Amino acid sequence: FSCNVDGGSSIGAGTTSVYVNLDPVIQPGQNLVVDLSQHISCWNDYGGWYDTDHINLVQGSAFAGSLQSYKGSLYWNNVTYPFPLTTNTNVLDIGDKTPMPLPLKLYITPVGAAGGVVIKAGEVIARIHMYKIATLGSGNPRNFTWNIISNNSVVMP
Ligand SMILES: OC[C@H]1O[C@@H](Oc2cccc3cccnc23)[C@H](O)[C@@H](O)[C@H]1O
Repeated sequence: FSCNVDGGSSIGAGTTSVYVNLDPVIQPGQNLVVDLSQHISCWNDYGGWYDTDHINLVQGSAFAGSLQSYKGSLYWNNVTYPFPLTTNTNVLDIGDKTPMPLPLKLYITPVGAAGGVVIKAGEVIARIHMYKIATLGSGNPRNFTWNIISNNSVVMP
């Protein structure tokens, strides 16, 4: 099982930065939508539904310390969960070698945010843990973390 970010080199485990554009201005009452399907794709390394991969997101995935007061939702594979995640998500099954963009969106509601710059460019905004286990043998389980990083400032007036 492998993934990539923005069409880059293959990743089999570990932590990877995922850079995203955010609305540069956020009004109170509004949320930020982060569509991670635009960045992260994964695939089965054999294809043909031979040793199918089973992927889910993991309890504990959260905003990153500075933004832990924030509220959110996490859409994954037909279900929208409260974020930070308090349980493991449903399983997505990956059997084709053709990359599948992850069906993954984060909705962010800044809470307790003070005026001016609320998110910095280069700031890790959320850490999403993803778990993989396949079908044959032990399943060769692997952990991924997606460190979601803003490409730009976000300001609130
Ligand atoms: O995705 C289908 C399977 O891929 C297996 O890994 C690979 C198989 C074949 C070629 C690969 C090339 C690079 C990385 N891995 C590869 C995993 O060992 C198994 O656990 C399951 O994930």
